[PDB]
Amino acid sequence: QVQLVQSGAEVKKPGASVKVSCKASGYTFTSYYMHWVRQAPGQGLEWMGIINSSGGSTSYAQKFQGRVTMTRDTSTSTVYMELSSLRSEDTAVYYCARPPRNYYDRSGYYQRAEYFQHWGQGTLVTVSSASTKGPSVFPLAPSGTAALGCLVKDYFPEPVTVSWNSGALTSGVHTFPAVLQSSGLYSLSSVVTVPSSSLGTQTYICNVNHKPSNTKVDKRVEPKSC
Amino acid sequence: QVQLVQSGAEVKKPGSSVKVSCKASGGTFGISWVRQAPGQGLEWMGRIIPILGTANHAQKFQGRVTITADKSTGTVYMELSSLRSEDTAVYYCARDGDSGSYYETLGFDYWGQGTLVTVSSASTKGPSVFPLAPSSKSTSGGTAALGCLVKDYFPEPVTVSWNSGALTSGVHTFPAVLQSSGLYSLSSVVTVPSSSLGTQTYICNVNHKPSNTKVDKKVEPKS
Amino acid sequence: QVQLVQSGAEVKKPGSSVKVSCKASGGTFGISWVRQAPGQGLEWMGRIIPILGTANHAQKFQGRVTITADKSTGTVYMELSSLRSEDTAVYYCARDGDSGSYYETLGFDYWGQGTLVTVSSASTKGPSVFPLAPSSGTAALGCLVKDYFPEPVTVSWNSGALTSGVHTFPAVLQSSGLYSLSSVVTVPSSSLGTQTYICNVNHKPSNTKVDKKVEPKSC
Amino acid sequence: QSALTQPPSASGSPGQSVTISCTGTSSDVGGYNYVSWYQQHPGKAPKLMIYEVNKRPSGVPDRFSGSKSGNTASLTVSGLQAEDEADYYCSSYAGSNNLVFGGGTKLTVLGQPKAAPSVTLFPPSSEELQANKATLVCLISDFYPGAVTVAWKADSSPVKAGVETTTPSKQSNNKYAASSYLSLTPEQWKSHRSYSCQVTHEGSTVEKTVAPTEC
Amino acid sequence: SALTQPPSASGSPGQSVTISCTGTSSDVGGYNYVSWYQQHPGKAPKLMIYEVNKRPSGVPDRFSGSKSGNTASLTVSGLQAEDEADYYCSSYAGSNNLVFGGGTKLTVLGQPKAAPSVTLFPPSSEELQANKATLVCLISDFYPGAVTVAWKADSSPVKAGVETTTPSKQSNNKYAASSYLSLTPEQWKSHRSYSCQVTHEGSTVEKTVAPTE
Amino acid sequence: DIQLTQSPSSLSASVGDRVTITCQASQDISNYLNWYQQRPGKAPKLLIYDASNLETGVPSRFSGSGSGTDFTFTISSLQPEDIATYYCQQYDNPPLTFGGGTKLEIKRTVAAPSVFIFPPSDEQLKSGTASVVCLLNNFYPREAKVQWKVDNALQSGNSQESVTEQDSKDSTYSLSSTLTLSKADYEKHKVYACEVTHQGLSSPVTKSFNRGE
Repeated sequence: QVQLVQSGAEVKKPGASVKVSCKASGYTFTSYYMHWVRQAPGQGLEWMGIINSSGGSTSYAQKFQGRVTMTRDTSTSTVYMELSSLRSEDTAVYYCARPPRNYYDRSGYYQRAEYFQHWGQGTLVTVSSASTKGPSVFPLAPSGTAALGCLVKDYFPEPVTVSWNSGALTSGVHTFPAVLQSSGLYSLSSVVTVPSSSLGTQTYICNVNHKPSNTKVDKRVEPKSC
Repeated sequence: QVQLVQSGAEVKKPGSSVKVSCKASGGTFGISWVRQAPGQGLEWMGRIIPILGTANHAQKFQGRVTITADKSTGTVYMELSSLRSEDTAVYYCARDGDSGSYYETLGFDYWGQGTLVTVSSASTKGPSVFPLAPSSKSTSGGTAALGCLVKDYFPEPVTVSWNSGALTSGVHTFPAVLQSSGLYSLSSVVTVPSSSLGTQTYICNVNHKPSNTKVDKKVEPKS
Repeated sequence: QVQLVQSGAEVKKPGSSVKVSCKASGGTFGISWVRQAPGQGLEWMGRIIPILGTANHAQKFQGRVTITADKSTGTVYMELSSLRSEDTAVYYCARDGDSGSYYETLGFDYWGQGTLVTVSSASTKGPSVFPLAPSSGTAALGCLVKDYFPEPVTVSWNSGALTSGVHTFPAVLQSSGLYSLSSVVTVPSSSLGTQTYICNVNHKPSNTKVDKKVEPKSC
Repeated sequence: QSALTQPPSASGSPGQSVTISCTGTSSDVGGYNYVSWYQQHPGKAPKLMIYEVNKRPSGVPDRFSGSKSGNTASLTVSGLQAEDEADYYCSSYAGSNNLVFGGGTKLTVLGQPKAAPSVTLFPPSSEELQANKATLVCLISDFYPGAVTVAWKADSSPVKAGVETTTPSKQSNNKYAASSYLSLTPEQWKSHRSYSCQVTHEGSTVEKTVAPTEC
Repeated sequence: SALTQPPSASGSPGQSVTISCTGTSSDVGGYNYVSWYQQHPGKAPKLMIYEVNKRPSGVPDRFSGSKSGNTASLTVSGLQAEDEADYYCSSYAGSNNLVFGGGTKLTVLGQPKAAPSVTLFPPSSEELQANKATLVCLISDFYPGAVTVAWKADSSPVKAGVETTTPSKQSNNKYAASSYLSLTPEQWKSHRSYSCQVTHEGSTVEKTVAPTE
Repeated sequence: DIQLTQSPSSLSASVGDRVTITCQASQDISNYLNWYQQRPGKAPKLLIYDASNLETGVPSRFSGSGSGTDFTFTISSLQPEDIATYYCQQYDNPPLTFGGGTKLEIKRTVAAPSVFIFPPSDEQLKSGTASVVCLLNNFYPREAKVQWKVDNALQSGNSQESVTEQDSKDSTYSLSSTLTLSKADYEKHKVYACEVTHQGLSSPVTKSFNRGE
């Protein structure tokens, strides 16, 4: 199994620099090129550059030339990408990607094969003045099949990871997109519909994880008995 | 154009065998090998004249040294078998006379660079590279100091370059430190104009051959 | 009227010897020297009491520092030999007590201006001066002192007759190892046609003196 | 041994009092009572503030008060003002023919009005163009804090080659100043519509443009 | 072993140093294949004298070899700072046997003391993110090669977690040493400032460093 | 820089429909084109490489063709799990570029939402703010009107809505209306109602609750 795990989402003040990590496992690291791809919220994909995991040779796009730097560590099988002089446009998700190995033609022509088979999970870089804040988790209690939920209020920045029963519940889970409140903080809700019969039989725990604030909150949703 | 280029930075477990090569460039009558233990003195090992076919050994290395040469490639090999902790040393080539003059002066004109052969039981480790960032303390003189810390590696040696070798002015790579843990650590500093701190990127390249570890590291001022 | 006037802006090759003078004005018991490397901190060098004849050195400068004084001229000299790149610094005089009170307070009351001694192999390179003209109510005129070595260079306006609104920016050490700076002055636009504005650049290491007239460009 | 440890960064707020420490040993600061405190503004000569364990010389405000305790001297600045933002060094008697200075403490006054950078862009001179050289000059003054980023644009597009930007330095008025020079050829200068110097500071940006003149 | 070469000869500029290399009749006394090599620390040996008295192409005339009975002797006449290196002698001990000497560390005396240039680097953010911290204190361009390093926590000495290298000669004939203080992020962020103090020939140089939050 | 234009930019098709997207290049790249299927929240997934080759693990219903400047990407029968944004990418000449994207949606039968209400938690009331939540689960189409009535008085400028992406199974939507009030203002009134009007609803559905029950 091939696996690319990237570093946690970060928030940085405008003009600073971000470093995103991408750790490869499940293949010999030093045998493939690593490419970086940025995607602004709502926009499309935008290419950043290529780095050679063996020697460290690097080729950046003209758009990022002078502001992006790609680093490599063979011992830990990781790739770093640093973007400096951030602006509001740089708020985006950053992916690493591995293409297959470049081959030689029958004639001896170097044929590049730059299609991306394996991607990372993505690292959100929020470019913002705003101070980081930890979330508050609150239970949405239910009164055939009933629906319960968890409210993740007043957190910054994006995103939060919400699972149910440590991942043991995926059927009928709806984690709503975040909403930017008037206070400049985010808020999100995650609901799940379960049969009423299981309201007393199975316990329902929601796990909220906000990595930028190092906050992990488990919350058991129990019906309020009036 | 009479230089001798010595290959290898090999690490070998006790009891194994190591083979070191010397490439001769220009005219070379005979090539001799001389070993030097770290901190200790020089000791002679053997001599070969490829044009004649004779080879010599010191008495202490009887049965352990094999000196060969391939004329097609123009190279000379020296193999030491049954290695122990006593053999951990630097191995040099030496020229004995020019391509003519079948005489041997027993003075070795041109020497190759070091070839360190570390013989140890202990497992190789590989380095951890960290950037040593400049401050107003180091930068305000018009010249700032950047650095790289190569921590907790074994064994020697590690090669540290800057910008893939494109920066040599003001580079000072300090000698390693043998920690209590039996692992090595070193630092490499560079003096660069402060004005270029924002324009030019400064990457340090660390290469540990025994572990096949190559690490780039960007040194930037901490905001 | 108890000011200390320090001479010199000397440049010396490694291994040579430099001699810096301090002229004492008013009463001065003893004069000490303190050096400061660019960006770094202060360090003490030595002290002399001309009325007594004694001199001191720090242990690190044993055999390298010679502090002398001539009473006829009222000046005090300090000579540092065997210079290296570590010595490149600014050298200050310091008063240690008034003309009376043979006590030493070890607090230095009045300090002279900077004396920069740059120790380097590299040959001096003398400046190129260019006028920076203002384009379109208060305008900025300037002089660009490009590609000179070493520091310092002195930029004045109208032979020193213009000090109001003068800002001489710090030098830049380029990739080429040469210095460059700019000196700007803020002046009312109304005076652009009435008064002439000359900038005077003086680089003592190269004995270079350049006047330059800054006016707005024509057709 | 016999050195002095002065903590590099002390900061305070207006009206408050800051205590700067200067720690020695028994042989230098602990044993004898010859301690001095000097204040130095960047670019200026040091000035004496305290000349003994505790003695203010003629012309030093009463706000600055020296003291000593064991092996540690301490300078206390009362009624902090913006003028007090400087480097403070301590000196002590280390023995006959030995005087020791400290590392220095960069005192930062906390009341900070952030100020936009004042930018002035100068095109190359006729004399320089007649010497087959060109230099754009971008001068930045009166900004706070001392953290700006300079970018050069050729009509729209960034230029990263031939740029030399100085490190920000503190002015007399407690604000910061920097310069940035772009060395170009007359060809590059006269082959573009306009050049621009952009200064980014605390999220804000200031752009100055310049174009060639012919007739 | 096998030869007696006095480990530690010394001299002064302009003066002459004679380094001896004593053997027996069967190695040094009998035959005229004697060689003197000069080796600067960290570099490969260079041939200075071969066949007793022969200077190879490019060796200054200052180095003059000689022999007397069972003792060869290398004489340096025009002593300069650059001559500060290790000098080995080699000789023919018989067919298929070449014997080297113990080496002589030639010290030139005249030189002016050089104060140590010290630079102190705090831990990196990357290192702190790995639950470790290391202060780096680099000392360069001092003479002689004898310094003592001390670490202070705000005022107080720290004797644990210090690793200081032995001073080694640089290319410019001066000495350099490094000293690493391994600490935990807790200890690093819990103190006002750390300091590296370098004592050299009675003088002292202190460098301090504080965290940035 | 090779520009790629994607047609269309958005589209809606029924289950089992045949779908066709076009990617036009500003220059000629023989077949150095790839197609990616980026699902909401997830990373891009490579489906077609070299403009005609199916990636290992992709269903047979996907295909690609084209050359020169014109390429096409085809779906035989549109399955509900195919809803994503599809991008085209070139690698004939640096730098690599991507298409604008093609947001593909499903045309589904009209479904009515399940409406639930959640009063503010006893824990949140400790903090001063109160949040009342209204959930509209599994409906279509995307349009839906949600009104907050506090004591039958319409609240405005106090609610925020969040709508999920189209479900990969049943191709429905879900909506969350959060009404945030102060504890003082929350305790001022008694009856909190959420009124949902949707196309699939004959009459507006109201889910209410009385404070403190």
